[PDB]
Amino acid sequence: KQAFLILCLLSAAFAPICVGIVFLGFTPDHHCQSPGVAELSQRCGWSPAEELNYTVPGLGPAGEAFLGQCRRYEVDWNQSALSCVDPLASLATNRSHLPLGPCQDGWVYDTPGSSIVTEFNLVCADSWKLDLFQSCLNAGFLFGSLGVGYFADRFGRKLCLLGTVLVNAVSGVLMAFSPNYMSMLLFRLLQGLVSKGNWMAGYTLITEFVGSGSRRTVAIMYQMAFTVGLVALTGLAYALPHWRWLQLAVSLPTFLFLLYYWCVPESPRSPSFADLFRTPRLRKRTFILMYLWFTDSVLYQGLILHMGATSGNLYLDFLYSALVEIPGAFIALITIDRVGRIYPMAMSNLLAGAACLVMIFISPDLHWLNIIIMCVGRMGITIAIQMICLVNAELYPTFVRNLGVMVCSSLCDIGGIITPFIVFRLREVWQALPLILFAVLGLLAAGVTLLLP
Ligand SMILES: COc1ccc([C@@H]2Sc3ccccc3N(CCN(C)C)C(=O)[C@@H]2OC(C)=O)cc1
Repeated sequence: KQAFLILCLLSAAFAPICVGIVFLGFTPDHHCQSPGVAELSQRCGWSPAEELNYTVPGLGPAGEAFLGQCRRYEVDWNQSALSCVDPLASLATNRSHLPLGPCQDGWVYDTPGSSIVTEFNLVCADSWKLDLFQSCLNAGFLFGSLGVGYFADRFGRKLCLLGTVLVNAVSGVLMAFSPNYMSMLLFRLLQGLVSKGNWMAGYTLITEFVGSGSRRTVAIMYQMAFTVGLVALTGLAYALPHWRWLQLAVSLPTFLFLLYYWCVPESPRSPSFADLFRTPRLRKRTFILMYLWFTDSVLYQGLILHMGATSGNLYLDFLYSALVEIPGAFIALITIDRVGRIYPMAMSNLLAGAACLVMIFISPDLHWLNIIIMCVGRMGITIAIQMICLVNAELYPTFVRNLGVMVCSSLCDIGGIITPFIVFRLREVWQALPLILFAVLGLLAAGVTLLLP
């Protein structure tokens, strides 16, 4: 067999594109850059933990990290009258009376590597642009979920697949060379236009190469290829501390695999949209399936982004959480053939919602319990997604199955568009608000799931 390994490699290469923002876009601690502070520190011998205390504005009640991240004291540090023990005491009687200003002179990031945030200065006022990086990719997924069918209708299937692979590889390689943010967003959108199209085309091909009597195992293996790709992305991210190097090391393997994938012997081998709603039972099924797809995509992406934004040891937490899918995949494989798909999916959704709810009250120092809860939630959502990827095949007849899959999977992309703004922006108002929303969505999805036959 040759198609199996190469198609699993193709599926594994989709993971760094989808969840790569966790390592390409990490946000280190930062503060306003102020000239003259370096020379004063050299004169006074200030350690980094001492300079970060003397100059950068301190934390207020309940944290309030904004005053240090986006503001600075407008004081002429060049004056020699400043005391080496404490320069702020010679300025004014009260520290709160000193003038305040934005980071006009730049930023200082406490990290040896770099990311898009550290290079394009997507912090404070510009910090809302980081969500746009994922939103553009999800918009590309949404557009490719509808344009790829027409493209493959007007063009040869294998040639269209080859063209999409080539375009994806070229776009991924080109992104690492972007000189500014707008061009990078253009390449991100172009890559997202073809990434999900390639994934679905590979799914269809791998389900065609094996008869309908064994599609489950094939689909589960294709899914676990994504977990293998996540593990490889974690390894590469640990090895390479800069985002351009990681982008090259991610995109290049696909292009080189294209050089080896010229031709293989097994390669060359109307329903109406209104029909889904004219009948009450099918309308109910379509509504429930759309809601479940949206909720599961929101929960999965939100959990990964929250882990990326809040975990204190990102590499090990990502490595642990990624490995839990494989036991989840095996659990799903055992469960489907024995006790059906409805109850297991409902229980997985309930477990995910409960895990989201419990995680709110955990103190920050209990990292060993927080990671266990995160792993449980990830296993729950993984099992739920595995179940829902197979239930759709039964409720829809072959006459309208492909249209139903295309329609239902389109809401996942809208959820992907909405999700970054929920995770990143609502966290400003209250750190527990995204967790509350995720818990509510998970519990509601668990409740509604019982209605499916
Ligand atoms: C009918 O066949 C399909 C297959 C896959 C999907 C999307 S593709 C996607 C895009 C971005 C992030 C994750 C995913 N994964 C992969 C999940 N991993 C555990 C493998 C899904 O399963 C998505 O569906 C969801 C979210 O429920 C839709 C329809």
